[PDB]
Amino acid sequence: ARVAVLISGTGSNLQALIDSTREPNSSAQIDIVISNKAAVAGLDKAERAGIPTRVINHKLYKNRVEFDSAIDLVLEEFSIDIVCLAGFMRILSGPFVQKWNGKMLNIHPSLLPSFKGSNAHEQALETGVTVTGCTVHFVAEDVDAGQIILQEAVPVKRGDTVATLSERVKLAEHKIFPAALQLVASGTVQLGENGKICWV
Ligand SMILES: Nc1nc2sc(CCCCc3ccc(C(=O)N[C@@H](CCC(=O)O)C(=O)O)o3)cc2c(=O)[nH]1
Ligand SMILES: NCC(=O)N[C@@H]1O[C@H](COP(=O)([O-])[O-])[C@@H](O)[C@H]1O
Ligand code: NA
Repeated sequence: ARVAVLISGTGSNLQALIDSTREPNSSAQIDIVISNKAAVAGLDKAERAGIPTRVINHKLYKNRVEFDSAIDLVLEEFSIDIVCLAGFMRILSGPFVQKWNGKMLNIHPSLLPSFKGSNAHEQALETGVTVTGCTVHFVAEDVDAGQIILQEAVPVKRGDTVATLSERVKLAEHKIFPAALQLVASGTVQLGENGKICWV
């Protein structure tokens, strides 16, 4: 399976995905890395890995459709099979999500369905949970509500901040994102006919 990784910043999940997909038994290959923001560190990690990069500045498009369309163009250029959202912080338009239904994965730093949205760690700390975690799911049109592929629980420790909680959660993210990509790339897991996870 040919994989595009979309990023908005540091790219630690990108790097974990790079590492896993270079294992001999990997069913995924990362053929293109796309950032909506230049100068972000994830672009350096891709270039150190020999992976082509493209920056598509969402700020230069009238609307989301033209912007997504620009992304879709690059995906087609690289004959992409699978899209990984790895710290990509833009919401994608309906038609783009539909076109890639069952082919696009996102990592979210909570145990969905808890703490959807952009500040999961803040929400988890304000709520006072002692267990949080992270989720890889298929991207559906309903944000952070697509079908769940893998999750891993992570303890919240007393005194945790966004800084320390997200550091601990990311170690789990770097485990289940590569595992989830391999499940999809190998065809072991698909978005089933009925839209629920299908294990083959
Ligand atoms: N339809 C659909 N699209 C998508 S994209 C994705 C990948 C992860 C979603 C991240 C997210 C959560 C909330 C926001 C948000 O408010 N972002 C602002 C800009 C934020 C900034 O600048 O940092 C915007 O979108 O302008 O971002 C998952 C997903 C999905 O599950 N469904
Ligand atoms: N709503 C999506 C969201 O909160 N994404 C989160 O952004 C970080 C990106 O880190 P990275 O750039 O080092 O992979 C990750 O922690 C991921 O869970
Ligand atoms: Na999708």
